[PDB]
Parts: sequence; structure tokens; C-alpha cells
Amino acid sequence: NVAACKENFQRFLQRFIDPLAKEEITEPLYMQRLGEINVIGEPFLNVNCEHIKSFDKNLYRQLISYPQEVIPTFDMAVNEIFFDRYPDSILEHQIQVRPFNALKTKNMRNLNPEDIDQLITISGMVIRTSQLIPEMQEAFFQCQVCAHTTRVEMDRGRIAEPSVCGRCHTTHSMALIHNRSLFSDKQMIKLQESPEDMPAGQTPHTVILFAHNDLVDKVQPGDRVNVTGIYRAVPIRVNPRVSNVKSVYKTHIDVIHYRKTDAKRLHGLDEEAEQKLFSEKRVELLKELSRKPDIYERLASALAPSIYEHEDIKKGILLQLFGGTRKDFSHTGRGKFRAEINILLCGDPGTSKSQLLQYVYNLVPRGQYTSGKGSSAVGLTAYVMKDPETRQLVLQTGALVLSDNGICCIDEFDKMNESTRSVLHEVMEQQTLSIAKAGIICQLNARTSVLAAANPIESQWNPKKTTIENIQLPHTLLSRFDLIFLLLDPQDEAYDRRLAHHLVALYYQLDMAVLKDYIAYAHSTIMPRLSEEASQALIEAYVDMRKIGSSRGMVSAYPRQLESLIRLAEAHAKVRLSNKVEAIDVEEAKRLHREALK
Amino acid sequence: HLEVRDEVAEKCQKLFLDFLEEFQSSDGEIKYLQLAEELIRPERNTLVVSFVDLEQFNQQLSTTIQEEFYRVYPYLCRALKTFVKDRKEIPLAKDFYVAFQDLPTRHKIRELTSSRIGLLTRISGQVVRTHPVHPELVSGTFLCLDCQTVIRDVEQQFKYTQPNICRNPVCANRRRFLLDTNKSRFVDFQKVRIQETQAELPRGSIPRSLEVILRAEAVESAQAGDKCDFTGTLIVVPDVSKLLSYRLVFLACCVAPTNPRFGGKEQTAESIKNQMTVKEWEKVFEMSQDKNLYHNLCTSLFPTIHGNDEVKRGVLLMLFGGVPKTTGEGTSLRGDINVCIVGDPSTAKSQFLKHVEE
Ligand SMILES: [Zn+2]
Ligand SMILES: [Zn+2]
Repeated sequence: NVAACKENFQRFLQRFIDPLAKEEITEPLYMQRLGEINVIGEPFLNVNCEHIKSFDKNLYRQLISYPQEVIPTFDMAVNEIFFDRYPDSILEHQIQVRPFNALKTKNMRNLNPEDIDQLITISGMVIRTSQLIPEMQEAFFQCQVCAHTTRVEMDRGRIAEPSVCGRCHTTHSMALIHNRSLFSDKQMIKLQESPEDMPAGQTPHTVILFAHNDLVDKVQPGDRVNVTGIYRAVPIRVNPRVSNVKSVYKTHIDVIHYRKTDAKRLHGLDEEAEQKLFSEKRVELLKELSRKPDIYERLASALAPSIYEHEDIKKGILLQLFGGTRKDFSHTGRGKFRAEINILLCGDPGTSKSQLLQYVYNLVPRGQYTSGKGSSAVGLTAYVMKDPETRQLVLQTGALVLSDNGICCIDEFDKMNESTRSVLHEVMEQQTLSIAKAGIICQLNARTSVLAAANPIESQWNPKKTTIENIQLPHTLLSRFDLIFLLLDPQDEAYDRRLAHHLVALYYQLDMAVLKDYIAYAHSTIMPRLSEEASQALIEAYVDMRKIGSSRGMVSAYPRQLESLIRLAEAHAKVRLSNKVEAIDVEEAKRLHREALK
Repeated sequence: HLEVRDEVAEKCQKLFLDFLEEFQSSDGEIKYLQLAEELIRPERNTLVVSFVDLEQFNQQLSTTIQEEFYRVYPYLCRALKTFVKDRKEIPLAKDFYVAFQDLPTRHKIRELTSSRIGLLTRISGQVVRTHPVHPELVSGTFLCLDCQTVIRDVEQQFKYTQPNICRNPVCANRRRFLLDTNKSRFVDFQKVRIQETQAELPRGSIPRSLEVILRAEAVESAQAGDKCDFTGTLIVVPDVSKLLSYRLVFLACCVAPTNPRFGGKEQTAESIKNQMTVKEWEKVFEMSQDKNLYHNLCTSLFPTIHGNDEVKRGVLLMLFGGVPKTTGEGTSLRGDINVCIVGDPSTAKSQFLKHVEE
């Protein structure tokens, strides 16, 4: 069973060819993988245990049925085909093998006891993790008489005491020395089945996974993964004293491989090292698309290809996905400087606000969606809970802190009593949060960016009143926003006709990976610095704003707006990869700031 | 039959005992023979050896400490009980402790894997709680019960451990010994909890925490709210209720603030005018003699605020403080002044406060 399988696996690893494409025939597929493993670190080999289903079918029966008596063979049979690069580079740990599956195999509700201890794949949404837990591997005993130190191994899954000192023979003198033994790591994680793929009218389950030595911190709460690993069940004891174990076992999953393919979202900020992992064939594409005279309007108009025109709101929500530069003000003692853009959408009903939030929330990774009455003051920022076991008050994070890199869509912004609305004043302007409660005195921080939607008071935009009276928000809160979009839309007989003609079409029947990669690039390798010709159009653009907004009674302008222009101007330069702010990048993001309140 | 020479430990003990005497400072005058002087008056029992100097004097040693720091700690402390017998006034059963400092390389509370147990690391964090101080039994002296002898020098490991063998061929109770408690050896023991510092938090994460165990004359250095910088070894600890389950614990030996505002060592005009380095004191004098000082602290404290010249002055006079007096009856006059600002939107109110607090 052991020798008969490495011989059959090496063949696979050597002679395999696929009708597929990788990294955008080079026959030695897994030998090329094994070469890459040698040119860099990271001694793991991600094998797809379906390729081994084409090449063979009598190991693919024994890999998903005796996985713990096979995967060691799959390590050994890779160490030897590493002969090509043995002398060249000599790493230390070992080479590894990690079967997986592109597509899931089961749910969390159809795990049956004919599947105990055999490879299994599920999918879910990690809820919470834990801190590391040691786990002994090699004991280390020592006698009190002979003071002789033997080192017994854990082979089957338990540690046996020798009870005879190889020198003095006192028949029990061998204590166990803890901190001289060898330990390994172990983490406990909880999945939660996705809303899709669950029965009619039911509540999500959870499943406990156990990570191990190297996978120990490779996932975060809030991630959607495709875990692959063995499925085990261990007994439990009714007393922690007697050996009377129960008869109903308890199951978990010894994870073996993760996979976070989130193509429905963009790129999270764990892949900044992975931006250097772009095909140079692609950087040409991006740099060339960034030269067309209107790449702004060509990318913007590709957001949410179901909303009708609304041309400006998509401009704003596109500049929000880039944000101003991240300058480093630690020297001037000023503190830090917000670089993300907060957008407010106000306008009479039916104008498709909540659809834009529902679209963004499903686009950006690390986001949240909240509402008006179903969210409290402390549930948005940070609460203090009586931890159940230890009976102690411990801190937790709300919604505005769980996002932290992304967008916190807050629908129904009007219908939040003024208490829970005055909480956003801190987290949305300084990017911080200062907590001082019973035993907890700390100061969090986050890099969120609100995107709120409200209705006018009376829910009807009556043009008799003044703009600062249909909104009915204070000034110490309207100034923390910098793009207040008034969707003033009546019954334009032409607009209604065009919209209906568009909506009906959805009943008969640019790319993403351009945008999904353009964004990662424009985040990784761009930092627009102002100029002197741009800086000289930014001063007057604020001295006129005052005289304008003073009289009309619409919305006054405080010096904070002069920073927003910066935030907007720079954010425009990033769209075209210009790496330097010039004049036009101020006129554009000034016309945008002016022609939104009209 | 006789015990085994733990050679890697005793050779290190010997070389450390040599280093303690040979190493000298810039002017001869062996330095660990004068810091070890105050080590005799009561309540002092920790010598603080810098680690960078142990790098100068030797390097085949530093790589033994920094890799076996738990094997060879019980010997680097005996090699301090012999080096200090040259004083003759120490109680003969007193015991001393070595406390390193100034390690080269730092770490983070999230880099404390399980591949680090038993080594010598260095950690920075905040401080959340501080439990009270206790005694802890390091080596009990079991007064035998039937023999009326004294079984002696028995080491405990996280439990009471009840050694059960007597050197008397007639010991009717290999399961009964009443230990004394007026000869045994105790050491202080405080257990505090530290929380990951702010500048290390990965974005979108709740800060972790671990237990550190101060175990010496170092027992109340860290208080709650401080940002100390601990340097000890990571150890594993069982669950003594069933003596398994293990949990990680930091076993600190030295603790010092993370960034000393005055790098000398850490309360009237003279005590402070002593620590003033030559340039420090020739600059403070220059300022105190400066004219128009009251206009170069405003212009130098709030450099990015045009105007409100009557607010910066008040803020300064708030920072300097008045004279706090205590009336003879028992009351007390308030010494420091309070200041409130009230104004239109966006007039640089929160900017004065952020300036002052940073
Ligand atoms: Zn023995
Ligand atoms: Zn006895």
C-alpha cells in the first residue's frame, strides 16, 4: 500500500499534460511547479486531486479514502523527484503536498458517518478564530536518580512513559520535563454555510476546523474560503475524572488546504505583494488603456451596468474606489490625515439609491451594509460584552470597524435618532475611535469610508424650502461629507420614457478583470504629488466657494472642503496613472463638487 | 549511579563566571564588580547584565544563551552566588538573579509561535491588568515525618510536586512529609497581562494579549496603562487541575520603558539639574535667559495656525501650571488652571487639542 503508491504517483508528477492554461505545451506542469518551488521559498506544492483522477483512478480512490496513510507517501515521492535541483538550492524544512478541489463537494448538512476520516471539501464564511494552542510531539523525560534524559516519540497518537532508567533502574523515576520537549501549533476556526446552498426556511450551521503547524494563521474572520481537509470524530468523556465516555461522538475537520478565489469582489489588501505578480503582458494593457482621452468616463460608465444614466454619481463612486494619497504626517505632529472619501446621496423616493448601495456592497471586499432602525450607537463602533466563560468584560468591534478597508454602506441615514448619529463624528473624520469604559481604556483606528443614503424631510422634495431645510442635517455633520449628491429627479416625460425602455429590456435576456486589475495596479504603484500650477488653482477655488455658499443658504463651506478638493483632485490623477497633480485634475474635481448640489 | 554532567550548561556557567570578572569599562575598573556592590544591602537581588557587552567580550557564548536560555538559566544564577561570596555579609541561603537587557532584535506578539519556546526573545506591548504580588516556592525543604530527618532541595514545577523518596533506608512514609516553611526558599511573583501595541495591529483585527510573569525584584515595574518592553523567555504551562492542556506564557526577566525620554536611566531642581547633559543644560539656560520667550513658544508650539494669538497664550499658561497650596486646616487650593474654547464651526478648536495631546 505504501511502496505501490509512490511509484504510481511519481509517474503522475512527471508525465502529466493538461488541455488548460495557467498564469495567463510546457509539458512538465508539476515539474515546473516544483522548479518554481526551488527558485523561491514556500515549500508547498498545490496539487489538484482531479488531475490525478484523469491520469489514474486507483490512487484517486486511495487518496480520498485513506488520506492520512497516503499524504506522507505523497510527500516522500515529491522529495525524490526534487533530484534535479538537489545540489542547486538546499532549503531546509521539507517539500509538501496539498490535494484540493476546484469545486466544492458537500454541504455542511450532508456530512454522514460513512465519511469519517476521508478527504472532504466544503465552503463557508469564517466567523471567528482563536489564539495559538501548543500540542506536544516529542516527550522529554528525566530521572530523579540517574538524572538521565531519554526522549520518547509520540507515534500512534499517545505518549508512553518508559518506567525504567537506562542506568539506575528505580522502576518509576522518570518525570516529564515540559519546556524541554517539542511542540507544534494548532488553531480553532468556525465556518458558517453560505446563504446559497441551504434548505427552505432554515438557519445557518457552523463547523469547527482545526488548523495546524503552517496553516496556523492564514485566514481572517470575514473571509469566504473553500476549505479542504479530512473529517474526523473524537470521543468525549462525561466526567473529566472517570473514563466513562459518551456514545455520541463529536466532529471537526483537520484542514489541509485553503482557497480564497473571490472573483466576485476586487482585490483585498493582502495582495500587495501579489501585484508584483502581474503578467508584464498586462501592465502594457493597463498603461495603454490609461492613455485614451476618456478612460475616466469609460471606466465609470462600466459600474453597475443596470442603473440608468445618473452620470455624475458613478463618477463620484468611482473616485471613491481610489482615494487620495496616503501622506505621512508623523513629523509635523499634526497626527494622521484621512485619505478616503465619504459620499452622501439625498433625493426623493424611487430614484434608485438603495440599489447603488446594494451594488457597491457586493463589489468591494471587506464591506458592510447597515440600516436605519436596526443599528444602535455601540453596535456600529465597539461594545463591551460580559464574556461568558471568564465572567469578565471584554471589548468587541462594531460595523464601522469591521469594514476597516472598504465601504460601510449606511442606508436609511435619516431614520437614526440623533444619539446614534452623533457617533459617526469621530470615526468618519479622524479615522480613530477612543473608548473609555469600565475596565477598557483604549484607542482603535480604522480606514473606512461611509457611503450614506437619506431621504429629504417630508420624504418629498418640495422646492419651496431651502436646500439646508430639505436635508435637515446639522452642519457639523454635513461638512464631514464632501460629495452631497442631490438626486433631484421629477417626472421628466423623456427621462421616464428612456428609463422604462431600458428597464423592460432586462426581461428578454468593458470587462471586469480589466477593472479588477486596473484598480489593484493604480493602488500599488501610484502616488500623485501636487504641483505649483495645480496648487495655484486650489487657492482661488476656495476663496470663491465662500462667497458663493455664504449667500444662497444652500450649504456653507468650511476650510475642511479645501482639503476635500485635494482628496478629490489626487483621486482623479490616480485614474489615469498620472503620478502628478496638474491643473485639469483640479477643474474636474471642482466641477464635480459644484455640479452635484444642483 | 551518580548524576550526569550537563556539559553544555556547566561550561556556559564557567565562561559566564569568567566574563563577570574580566570585562572592564572604558577606564579599566571592572564594571560588574561595582554594580555588584549594592547587591548586598537588603532588598536588592538582581544584577542587570547588558547583552551587547556580553557580545563584545565573547561570541561563542551569546549564541548559547540566546538559544538555550531556559536550560542555562539555573546555572547563570549559581555563577552569581559564587562571584558574590567575596562580601561575606550575605545570608548564606540567599539567592540572586541575572537580568539581561538591550537585546539587538525585537519581535511582535504575533510572531511568538511555538517554535520560540525556551529561547530568549524580546516583546513590546501595553499593560492592561496587574494582579497582586505573591510568594512562590522555588525549592522546598521537606521536613521528613517518620525519620525526623530533612529531605532538602526539592524543586517544584508549577505544582506542589510532593517528592516521595527519602535517603533513609527506614522511611515509613514515602507518601507523607510535612514540609517546613521557615527555611524554604520563596521568591516574589506577579502576573500581569499585556496587549498588542497600537503600531503593530494589522488592519481590521482585534488586538491579542498574553500573560507575562514578573518574578524577581522586577515585580512592580510595570503598571497599568504603560508601554513597557519585556525581555524574557516563552514557556508552556500545564493545567494543574489534572496533575493535558497547555497554554503559552511569557516569563519575563527584565522590563524597561520602550522609549526613554531621557536615555540615562529610569525630584527637585537639583536632582534634575544633575541629569542634564552638558548640551541640555547649556540650552535650557540659554532659553531661560532668552527675551521674548513668551512669543517663541507660541510660534514654536502651534506652527500651523494663523491667528488666535490670544488662545495660544492661554494654552501655554495652562501647560506651565500654577502653584498648588495646602491650607493648614486640611483643605487645598487648586493649583492648575482649566481652559474651555467655544466657537463657530471650523475655527481650529480640535487642532489646539490635538496639538496639546500629541
Ligand atoms: Zn533513573
Ligand atoms: Zn524519611
